Amino acid sequence: PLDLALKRKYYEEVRPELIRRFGYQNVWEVPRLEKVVINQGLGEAKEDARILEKAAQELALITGQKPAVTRAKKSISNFKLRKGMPIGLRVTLRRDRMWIFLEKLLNVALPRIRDFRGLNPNSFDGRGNYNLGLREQLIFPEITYDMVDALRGMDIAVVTTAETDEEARALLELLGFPFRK
Amino acid sequence: RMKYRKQQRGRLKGATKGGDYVAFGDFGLVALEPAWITAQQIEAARVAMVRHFRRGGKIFIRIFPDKPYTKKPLEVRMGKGKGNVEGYVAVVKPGRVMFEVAGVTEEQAMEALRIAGHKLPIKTKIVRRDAYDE
Amino acid sequence: TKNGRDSQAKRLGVKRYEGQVVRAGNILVRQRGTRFKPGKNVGMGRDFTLFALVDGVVEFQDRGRLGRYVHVRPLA
Amino acid sequence: VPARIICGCGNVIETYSTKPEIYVEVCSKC
Amino acid sequence: KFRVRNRIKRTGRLRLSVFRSLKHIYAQIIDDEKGVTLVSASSLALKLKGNKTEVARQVGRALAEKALALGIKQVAFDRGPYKYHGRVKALAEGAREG
Amino acid sequence: LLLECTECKRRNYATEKNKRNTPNKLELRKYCPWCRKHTVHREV
RNA sequence: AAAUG
RNA sequence: CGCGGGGUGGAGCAGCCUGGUAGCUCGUCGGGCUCAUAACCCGAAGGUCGUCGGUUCAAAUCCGGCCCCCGCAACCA
RNA sequence: CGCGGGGUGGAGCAGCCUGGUAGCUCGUCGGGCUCAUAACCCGAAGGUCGUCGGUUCAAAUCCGGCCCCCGCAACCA
RNA sequence: UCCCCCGUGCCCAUAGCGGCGUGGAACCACCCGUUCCCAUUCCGAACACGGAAGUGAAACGCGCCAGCGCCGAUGGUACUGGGCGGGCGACCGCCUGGGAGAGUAGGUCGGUGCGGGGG
RNA sequence: AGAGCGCAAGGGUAGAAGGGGGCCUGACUGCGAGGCCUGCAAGCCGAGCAGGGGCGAAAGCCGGGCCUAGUGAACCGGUGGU
RNA sequence: CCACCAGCCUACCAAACCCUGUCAAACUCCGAAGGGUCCCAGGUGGAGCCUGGGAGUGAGGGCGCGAGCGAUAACGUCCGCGU
Ligand SMILES: CN(CC[C@H](N)CC(=O)N[C@H]1C=C[C@H](n2ccc(N)nc2=O)O[C@@H]1C(=O)O)C(=N)N
Ligand SMILES: [Mg+2]
Ligand SMILES: [Mg+2]
Ligand SMILES: [Mg+2]
Ligand SMILES: [Mg+2]
Ligand SMILES: [Mg+2]
Ligand SMILES: [Mg+2]
Ligand SMILES: [Mg+2]
Ligand SMILES: [Mg+2]
Ligand SMILES: [Mg+2]
Ligand SMILES: [Mg+2]
Ligand SMILES: [Mg+2]
Ligand SMILES: [Mg+2]
Ligand SMILES: [Mg+2]
Ligand SMILES: [Mg+2]
Ligand SMILES: [Mg+2]
Ligand SMILES: [Mg+2]
Ligand SMILES: [Mg+2]
Ligand SMILES: [Mg+2]
Ligand SMILES: [Mg+2]
Ligand SMILES: [Mg+2]
Ligand SMILES: [Mg+2]
Ligand SMILES: [Mg+2]
Ligand SMILES: [Mg+2]
Ligand SMILES: [Mg+2]
Ligand SMILES: [Mg+2]
Ligand SMILES: [Mg+2]
Ligand SMILES: [Mg+2]
Ligand SMILES: [Mg+2]
Ligand SMILES: [Mg+2]
Ligand SMILES: [Mg+2]
Ligand SMILES: [Mg+2]
Ligand SMILES: [Mg+2]
Ligand SMILES: [Mg+2]
Ligand SMILES: [Mg+2]
Ligand SMILES: [Mg+2]
Ligand SMILES: [Mg+2]
Ligand SMILES: [Mg+2]
Ligand SMILES: [Mg+2]
Ligand SMILES: [Mg+2]
Ligand SMILES: [Mg+2]
Ligand SMILES: [Mg+2]
Ligand SMILES: [Mg+2]
Ligand SMILES: [Mg+2]
Ligand SMILES: [Mg+2]
Ligand SMILES: [Mg+2]
Ligand SMILES: [Mg+2]
Ligand SMILES: [Mg+2]
Ligand SMILES: [Mg+2]
Ligand SMILES: [Mg+2]
Ligand SMILES: [Mg+2]
Ligand SMILES: [Mg+2]
Ligand SMILES: [Mg+2]
Ligand SMILES: [Mg+2]
Ligand SMILES: [Mg+2]
Ligand SMILES: [Mg+2]
Ligand SMILES: [Mg+2]
Ligand SMILES: [Mg+2]
Ligand SMILES: [Mg+2]
Ligand SMILES: [Mg+2]
Ligand SMILES: [Mg+2]
Ligand SMILES: [Mg+2]
Ligand SMILES: [Mg+2]
Ligand SMILES: [Mg+2]
Ligand SMILES: [Mg+2]
Ligand SMILES: [Mg+2]
Ligand SMILES: [Mg+2]
Ligand SMILES: [Mg+2]
Ligand SMILES: [Mg+2]
Ligand SMILES: [Mg+2]
Ligand SMILES: [Mg+2]
Ligand SMILES: [Mg+2]
Ligand SMILES: [Mg+2]
Ligand SMILES: [Mg+2]
Ligand SMILES: [Mg+2]
Ligand SMILES: [Mg+2]
Ligand SMILES: [Mg+2]
Ligand SMILES: [Mg+2]
Ligand SMILES: [Mg+2]
Ligand SMILES: [Mg+2]
Ligand SMILES: [Mg+2]
Ligand SMILES: [Mg+2]
Ligand SMILES: [Mg+2]
Ligand SMILES: [Mg+2]
Ligand SMILES: [Mg+2]
Ligand SMILES: [Mg+2]
Ligand SMILES: [Mg+2]
Ligand SMILES: [Mg+2]
Ligand SMILES: [Mg+2]
Ligand SMILES: [Mg+2]
Ligand SMILES: [Mg+2]
Ligand SMILES: [Mg+2]
Ligand SMILES: [Mg+2]
Ligand SMILES: [Mg+2]
Ligand SMILES: [Mg+2]
Ligand SMILES: [Mg+2]
Ligand SMILES: [Mg+2]
Ligand SMILES: [Mg+2]
Ligand SMILES: [Mg+2]
Ligand SMILES: [Mg+2]
Ligand SMILES: [Mg+2]
Ligand SMILES: [Mg+2]
Ligand SMILES: [Mg+2]
Ligand SMILES: [Mg+2]
Ligand SMILES: [Mg+2]
Ligand SMILES: [Mg+2]
Ligand SMILES: [Mg+2]
Ligand SMILES: [Mg+2]
Ligand SMILES: [Mg+2]
Ligand SMILES: [Mg+2]
Ligand SMILES: [Mg+2]
Ligand SMILES: [Mg+2]
Ligand SMILES: [Mg+2]
Ligand SMILES: [Mg+2]
Ligand SMILES: [Mg+2]
Ligand SMILES: [Mg+2]
Ligand SMILES: [Mg+2]
Ligand SMILES: [Mg+2]
Ligand SMILES: [Mg+2]
Ligand SMILES: [Mg+2]
Ligand SMILES: [Mg+2]
Ligand SMILES: [Mg+2]
Ligand SMILES: [Mg+2]
Ligand SMILES: [Mg+2]
Ligand SMILES: [Mg+2]
Ligand SMILES: [Mg+2]
Ligand SMILES: [Mg+2]
Ligand SMILES: [Mg+2]
Ligand SMILES: [Mg+2]
Ligand SMILES: [Mg+2]
Ligand SMILES: [Mg+2]
Ligand SMILES: [Mg+2]
Ligand SMILES: [Mg+2]
Ligand SMILES: [Mg+2]
Ligand SMILES: [Mg+2]
Ligand SMILES: [Mg+2]
Ligand SMILES: [Mg+2]
Ligand SMILES: [Mg+2]
Ligand SMILES: [Mg+2]
Ligand SMILES: [Mg+2]
Ligand SMILES: [Mg+2]
Ligand SMILES: [Mg+2]
Ligand SMILES: [Mg+2]
Ligand SMILES: [Mg+2]
Ligand SMILES: [Mg+2]
Ligand SMILES: [Mg+2]
Ligand SMILES: [Mg+2]
Ligand SMILES: [Mg+2]
Ligand SMILES: [Mg+2]
Ligand SMILES: [Mg+2]
Ligand SMILES: [Mg+2]
Ligand SMILES: [Mg+2]
Ligand SMILES: [Mg+2]
Ligand SMILES: [Mg+2]
Ligand SMILES: [Mg+2]
Ligand SMILES: [Mg+2]
Ligand SMILES: [Mg+2]
Ligand SMILES: [Mg+2]
Ligand SMILES: [Mg+2]
Ligand SMILES: [Mg+2]
Ligand SMILES: [Mg+2]
Ligand SMILES: [Mg+2]
Ligand SMILES: [Mg+2]
Ligand SMILES: [Mg+2]
Ligand SMILES: [Mg+2]
Ligand SMILES: [Mg+2]
Ligand SMILES: [Mg+2]
Ligand SMILES: [Mg+2]
Ligand SMILES: [Mg+2]
Ligand SMILES: [Mg+2]
Ligand SMILES: [Mg+2]
Ligand SMILES: [Mg+2]
Ligand SMILES: [Mg+2]
Ligand SMILES: [Mg+2]
Ligand SMILES: [Mg+2]
Ligand SMILES: [Mg+2]
Ligand SMILES: [Mg+2]
Ligand SMILES: [Mg+2]
Ligand SMILES: [Mg+2]
Ligand SMILES: [Mg+2]
Ligand SMILES: [Mg+2]
Ligand SMILES: [Mg+2]
Ligand SMILES: [Mg+2]
Ligand SMILES: [Mg+2]
Ligand SMILES: [Mg+2]
Ligand SMILES: [Mg+2]
Ligand SMILES: [Mg+2]
Ligand SMILES: [Mg+2]
Repeated sequence: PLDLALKRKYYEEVRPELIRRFGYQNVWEVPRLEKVVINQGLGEAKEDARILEKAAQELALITGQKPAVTRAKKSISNFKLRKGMPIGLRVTLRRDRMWIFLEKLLNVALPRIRDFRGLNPNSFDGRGNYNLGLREQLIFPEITYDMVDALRGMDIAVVTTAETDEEARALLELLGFPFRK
Repeated sequence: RMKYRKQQRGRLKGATKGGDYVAFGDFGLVALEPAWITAQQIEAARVAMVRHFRRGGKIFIRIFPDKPYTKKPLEVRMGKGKGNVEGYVAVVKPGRVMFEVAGVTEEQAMEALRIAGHKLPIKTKIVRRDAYDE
Repeated sequence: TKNGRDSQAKRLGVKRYEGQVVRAGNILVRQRGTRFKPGKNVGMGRDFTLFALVDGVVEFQDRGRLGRYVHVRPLA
Repeated sequence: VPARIICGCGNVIETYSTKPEIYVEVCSKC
Repeated sequence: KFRVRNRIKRTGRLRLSVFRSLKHIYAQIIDDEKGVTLVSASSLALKLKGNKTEVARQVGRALAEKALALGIKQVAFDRGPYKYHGRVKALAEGAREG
Repeated sequence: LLLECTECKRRNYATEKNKRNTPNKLELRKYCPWCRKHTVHREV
C-alpha cells in the first residue's frame, strides 16, 4: 500500500513550505524523511529468551515489519555480557512502511503518554536527524493491557536528508512532531 | 620515569648530534668533554645555581637522565648487574647545551653557571646568546 | 637470570636475485610474511616461500601502495 | 489492511495497520 | 569491492570485462600484461532493443561472432561488481552459445 | 585423544585426532581407501 | 549447673 | 591392559539376597520439655534407588551395552 | 642479596593450586536474665585481601616488579 | 588528426583532503515500480528484475585556489670503503673516493595506454 | 588501519589472511620435476601426472588451520590388515 | 569566595592536544659508506674444480677495529672483521 496522510501532507504542504524558508534551487535539495530505526535495548532478556521472542512479536506487530535480533560485541562483565548472547530488537523503516508507522506514532502513540508536554528540542544530532525514547510500549495502538507482560519500550531514530539542525527541525514540525520548544 | 628495563652501555661516538644552541635563556653552560652525567650531578649543579642567586630568575635543565646505570654487588662474574646504584644518567657529547638561566644579570648568571662547572665531571664553557638562531 | 635463551635462527631471505637464471621450482624468497609478492611465473607456498613456476630469468619490481613483486621472465 | 482509530475525544482517525480494532481514549485533538 | 578482478587476472588471460549501466551493458575481451582490448561488443550504446536480459544474450553471441573470428577461446569471465545473474548471466549465456 | 577412521564394508584406517568432550561424539567424515575407491568412514 | 560485690 | 563391586533424600547407608518392602542415622522445619544446652519425644517436607534399552503382571533387585567413581593385578620400547 | 613460606574486618586462622561466590573462633556493638557484674540467650556492624603494574569479560585468586615478616644460606680452604 | 563522455590497465599522493565553479544533447548516476528472476540475521538500504516521469541535489566527470597533506633541490655537514698521523684515555686530526637525515629555495589540485560512444 | 587474525613475539594483512552465510570433508590415495637449509641424520617449499571427489555458472581453488613453537633416532613389544 | 553554581584566572597536582627542546640495543617517515650475489671483462696463479690415498688440528695469543659483559677496571672476559 502506498497512499496516506503524512505522505501527502509532506508532498502537498510540507514540501513547498520548506522551500519558502530556505529556497532550494533543485528539488532534491529539499529535506526529506526516509528512515526510521526502532530499537529496544533489552539486555535484561539476555537470559530468558521468552521475553526476547515476545517483545520481538510485540515490536514487529506495532511496526508491521519483521524484527531483527541485535547481537553483543565486547563484554560487560558488570552485567553478564560476553560475545553476543544478549539482544536488542531492531527494525528499519523506509518508504511507506515508515509513513504508516509515523501515522500511528503521531496520532496515537505520542498522544496517549503519561504526562506529555513536548519532545526534546535539543535532541537533534547536529545533522538532520532526530532521536527520542519511549518508556511504556503499550502506548501504541494494538497493545491491549491483557497482552503486556512488562513495560519494555524502546527508542526511535528518525533520519532525514537535511544537513543543518533547524532545517530538519522544521521538517518534523510540519509533519506533526509536537516539539516542547 | 616509567620506560622499560636496563640498558646496554654503548660508546660515545663523535659529538655529532651531541650539541645544540641556547634556546631558553640569556646564558648557557655547555659540555666540552663527553660523559655520562649522573642524576645526582644534575641535581647538585641545579641547586648550586638556585642556592646561589636565591629567589632568582629561571633555571633550564636541557638534558634528562634516561639511561639506566648498572653495577655489581661486589662479587664475581655472572648475570647482569642489578646495579642502579647511581640509578640513571644522560649521555652528553661535546657541544651539548646543559643548563640555561634567565631573569638575572651577567654577574648572577656567570657566577651561578660557573659553580655548576665545578659540580660537573666535565670541562665546560659558558655561552651568551651570540645571535645565531635557525 | 631467566634469560640467556633463543631459537635456532632460520636462514631466511631473498634466495635468488634479479638477473639470475632459475629452473622450474627454484625457491626465490623465503620470507616471514609477504615482504615480497608473487607475480609473472612465480607462485608461493603456505609458508610464503616464493618459487619459480618455469625456467627463466628472475626480475624484481616495486609498486609502492601495491608492494614489491618477484617475476620470472622466461625465454627458455 | 484498513484501521478504525475511533478516538474517544470525538476524533476518528483512519490509517493502515493490522486489525481495524482501535479505540484511543485521547489522541492528537485533545 | 573489485577483489574479484584481482583473482581472475593472476590466473590466466583474456578477460571478458563486463560493465553494465542502468540502461546499458558493455563487454570487451582484453589481453592484460600490456593492457589492450581485443574485441568490444557494446550493446545498448550500439543498436539493440529494449529488454535488458533479452539484449544481453544478443550482445553475448554478438561478441562471440567478432571475437571467435579473430581466433579466441579463453572464457575468463570478468564477473564485475555484479553478482552473476540475470543480465550479466544472460550476457554469458550468449557467449556460451556463440 | 587419538583417532583412526575405520572404513565401512571394510577395515581401512586413516591418521586422525578426535576431541572427545568438546562437541564430538559422532565422527563419520568421508575419506578414500586404496582398496576400492571412495567410501564413508566411522570413528572407532 | 550457677563464680563475684 | 585385564579382573572385582559401587552409584538410592541435603549428607552417610540398608533394601539387591530370591522379584511384591525405599528404611535408618544425623541434617532441615514445626511442636513437646527446658535457666541454658544438649539428651528425649511427636510430626513433617525430600530420592526416574547412575543412563539408555531388555525379560516381567510387578525390580533399584535378574539381563546387555555404557557413563563415572572406588579397588585388584600386570606392563611401561 | 639468593632459595622456600607468609601479608585477609580489632587479634589468631581458612579461601588462592581448580579465576566469578569474604569463611571460622574471639573480640566489639544493641537488646534480654540478675539487685548488679560475668557466664549464658537474642540481634547487628565491621575488609582497602601489603603494594604497583600487567593478564582476563572478571583478579584476594593468574602473572611480573617493589615494600614488610619468618626460617635456611652467603662455603671462602 | 581535435574535443567530450563510458569501460579498462599502467605510474602508485606532484594522483590526496578541503574550498569554489561547471556538465545532463549524449553518457552515467540518481531516479519509478516490486509482477517475473534474485535478495534482507529486519527493510527492494544492499543484491535483482521491468522501466517511463523527474533531477544534476547526491555521486561522478571536467576546471580553478597551495590552508593541510604530499614531493623537494643546490650548498654545507654527519657518517664512512681505503691510506695516514696525535693523546693516558673517554678520544682527536689529515689525505683519498663515496656521501646522507634534517632544514632552506622551490614543485604539486596529476600523467598516460588500449577499446567503445558522441560532435 | 593504531582492531582483528585461538595462545609469545615478530613479519605480514582490509585490493583479507579479518567478520557473516550456503553447500561440503582434498585434516584424500598413488606419486613428485625442481629447490631452501645442511657435517650426518633430519627439517622445509613445491609446480605437475594418475585415480576418485568437494565448492563454483566459469576461470579455478582444495594433499588442513596467515606463517615461524606445540616435540623424540633406533631398539622392544601391542593392535588392525595384507 | 560561592556553594544546593561560576568563568577569565591563582607564585597549586595533572589525561588528551598544541609550540619550543630532547632521548632509545629490543622505537623508524628516512638512510649511507660498505657487504652479498648474478652477468660481461681482465686476471696462467703452489689459482680454481672433480675423484680418490695420508694427515694433523678441534687450550690459541697479542694488536687494530665494531659490540656484549665489567666499573667508558684488569697482561679481564665473550663474539665479529683484519692482522
Ligand atoms: C672438614 N673435612 C674436609 C677434609 C678434606 N679432605 C680436607 C679439607 O680441608 N678440604 C677443604 C678444602 C677447601 C674446600 N673449599 C673451601 C672453600 C671453597 N670456596 N672451595 C673449596 O673447595 O673445602 C674443603 C672442606 O673443608 O671440605 C672432613 N670432615 N672430611
Ligand atoms: Mg546493527
Ligand atoms: Mg544481562
Ligand atoms: Mg522505497
Ligand atoms: Mg672560555
Ligand atoms: Mg623554530
Ligand atoms: Mg632545531
Ligand atoms: Mg625472561
Ligand atoms: Mg642467547
Ligand atoms: Mg643467539
Ligand atoms: Mg633456489
Ligand atoms: Mg598449496
Ligand atoms: Mg597456510
Ligand atoms: Mg629493475
Ligand atoms: Mg594503490
Ligand atoms: Mg565494470
Ligand atoms: Mg587432550
Ligand atoms: Mg594430546
Ligand atoms: Mg580436532
Ligand atoms: Mg579425509
Ligand atoms: Mg597398497
Ligand atoms: Mg575477684
Ligand atoms: Mg594386556
Ligand atoms: Mg593400558
Ligand atoms: Mg584400557
Ligand atoms: Mg576377583
Ligand atoms: Mg510397588
Ligand atoms: Mg524410627
Ligand atoms: Mg538443609
Ligand atoms: Mg548441640
Ligand atoms: Mg534421638
Ligand atoms: Mg519414578
Ligand atoms: Mg522408578
Ligand atoms: Mg528412564
Ligand atoms: Mg591401596
Ligand atoms: Mg581382582
Ligand atoms: Mg600387561
Ligand atoms: Mg602404566
Ligand atoms: Mg610464597
Ligand atoms: Mg605451601
Ligand atoms: Mg607469617
Ligand atoms: Mg590473602
Ligand atoms: Mg585477621
Ligand atoms: Mg590489620
Ligand atoms: Mg581454621
Ligand atoms: Mg579452614
Ligand atoms: Mg590448611
Ligand atoms: Mg589455596
Ligand atoms: Mg604461587
Ligand atoms: Mg585459574
Ligand atoms: Mg562474636
Ligand atoms: Mg563479653
Ligand atoms: Mg548484653
Ligand atoms: Mg531483675
Ligand atoms: Mg548479665
Ligand atoms: Mg556494667
Ligand atoms: Mg557481617
Ligand atoms: Mg583487609
Ligand atoms: Mg604478594
Ligand atoms: Mg603480587
Ligand atoms: Mg594480592
Ligand atoms: Mg572476590
Ligand atoms: Mg601468586
Ligand atoms: Mg668466611
Ligand atoms: Mg680471601
Ligand atoms: Mg672452609
Ligand atoms: Mg582528415
Ligand atoms: Mg577523419
Ligand atoms: Mg597517432
Ligand atoms: Mg591531442
Ligand atoms: Mg579513460
Ligand atoms: Mg600498460
Ligand atoms: Mg570525502
Ligand atoms: Mg551546476
Ligand atoms: Mg548552472
Ligand atoms: Mg535528462
Ligand atoms: Mg510511481
Ligand atoms: Mg504489476
Ligand atoms: Mg509475489
Ligand atoms: Mg546476522
Ligand atoms: Mg533470513
Ligand atoms: Mg528501488
Ligand atoms: Mg541495482
Ligand atoms: Mg530508466
Ligand atoms: Mg530523464
Ligand atoms: Mg554535482
Ligand atoms: Mg549541495
Ligand atoms: Mg578537473
Ligand atoms: Mg579530477
Ligand atoms: Mg587555497
Ligand atoms: Mg606552505
Ligand atoms: Mg652541482
Ligand atoms: Mg647535498
Ligand atoms: Mg660536499
Ligand atoms: Mg675518510
Ligand atoms: Mg705525550
Ligand atoms: Mg680518567
Ligand atoms: Mg683507542
Ligand atoms: Mg669526495
Ligand atoms: Mg648526490
Ligand atoms: Mg642517498
Ligand atoms: Mg638538521
Ligand atoms: Mg626539529
Ligand atoms: Mg640551501
Ligand atoms: Mg580534485
Ligand atoms: Mg601534477
Ligand atoms: Mg600542472
Ligand atoms: Mg606532470
Ligand atoms: Mg591512449
Ligand atoms: Mg575510439
Ligand atoms: Mg559515448
Ligand atoms: Mg560534426
Ligand atoms: Mg563540428
Ligand atoms: Mg592510522
Ligand atoms: Mg596489526
Ligand atoms: Mg575477531
Ligand atoms: Mg605487542
Ligand atoms: Mg603483528
Ligand atoms: Mg595487499
Ligand atoms: Mg575473507
Ligand atoms: Mg569467518
Ligand atoms: Mg570467511
Ligand atoms: Mg557456515
Ligand atoms: Mg564457511
Ligand atoms: Mg543457521
Ligand atoms: Mg621430468
Ligand atoms: Mg632434487
Ligand atoms: Mg626432492
Ligand atoms: Mg642450498
Ligand atoms: Mg641433507
Ligand atoms: Mg657422519
Ligand atoms: Mg638425508
Ligand atoms: Mg621444528
Ligand atoms: Mg599439486
Ligand atoms: Mg571435479
Ligand atoms: Mg565458460
Ligand atoms: Mg595444490
Ligand atoms: Mg589448505
Ligand atoms: Mg585459525
Ligand atoms: Mg581459513
Ligand atoms: Mg624432541
Ligand atoms: Mg616428550
Ligand atoms: Mg614426542
Ligand atoms: Mg623410535
Ligand atoms: Mg637398546
Ligand atoms: Mg614387531
Ligand atoms: Mg602383526
Ligand atoms: Mg557546602
Ligand atoms: Mg552557604
Ligand atoms: Mg543544585
Ligand atoms: Mg540538594
Ligand atoms: Mg547538592
Ligand atoms: Mg550540598
Ligand atoms: Mg541550602
Ligand atoms: Mg546542603
Ligand atoms: Mg595536562
Ligand atoms: Mg608540570
Ligand atoms: Mg602530550
Ligand atoms: Mg647497542
Ligand atoms: Mg621489548
Ligand atoms: Mg624507515
Ligand atoms: Mg628524503
Ligand atoms: Mg645503498
Ligand atoms: Mg649499496
Ligand atoms: Mg655488485
Ligand atoms: Mg654463462
Ligand atoms: Mg672471466
Ligand atoms: Mg700456465
Ligand atoms: Mg695448473
Ligand atoms: Mg699456496
Ligand atoms: Mg701460502
Ligand atoms: Mg671450474
Ligand atoms: Mg668429496
Ligand atoms: Mg684428500
Ligand atoms: Mg681419508
Ligand atoms: Mg681427526
Ligand atoms: Mg670445534
Ligand atoms: Mg685459552
Ligand atoms: Mg675449549
Ligand atoms: Mg681464533
Ligand atoms: Mg685474533
Ligand atoms: Mg681484540
Ligand atoms: Mg683495524
Ligand atoms: Mg652499538
Ligand atoms: Mg664507552
Ligand atoms: Mg683503566
Ligand atoms: Mg674490553
Ligand atoms: Mg657480536
